[PDB]
Amino acid sequence: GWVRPDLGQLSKVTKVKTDRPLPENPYHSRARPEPNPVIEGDLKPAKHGTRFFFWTV
Amino acid sequence: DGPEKNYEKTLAILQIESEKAELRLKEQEVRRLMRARGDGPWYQFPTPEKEFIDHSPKATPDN
Repeated sequence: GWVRPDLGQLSKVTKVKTDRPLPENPYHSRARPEPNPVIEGDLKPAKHGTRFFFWTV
Repeated sequence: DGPEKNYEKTLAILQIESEKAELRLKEQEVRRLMRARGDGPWYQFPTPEKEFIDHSPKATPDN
């Protein structure tokens, strides 16, 4: 009773199961380095404006 | 007006310029450390974009 598959039945995903587990961390990836922290603050005017040479404001 | 005006205005100007000196030198050492080590917001030079990598299933397993 083996029926031939029709035109596009072998060209699609098919949802298997298994007793296996998921592989935890494929690629054997190391831990990611932590990014540099963000400066938390409500920003204010520059202290004495521009510290340039002699401009006051 | 008097001498108090000149005296205390001079004191104000002096604290202003002293603070400015302090902050200029502080900015120098800050830039030095940030450039020698990219711990800070500045001198963070660009890296390749992460979101344009394809993570989908490929044609071969050992991609």
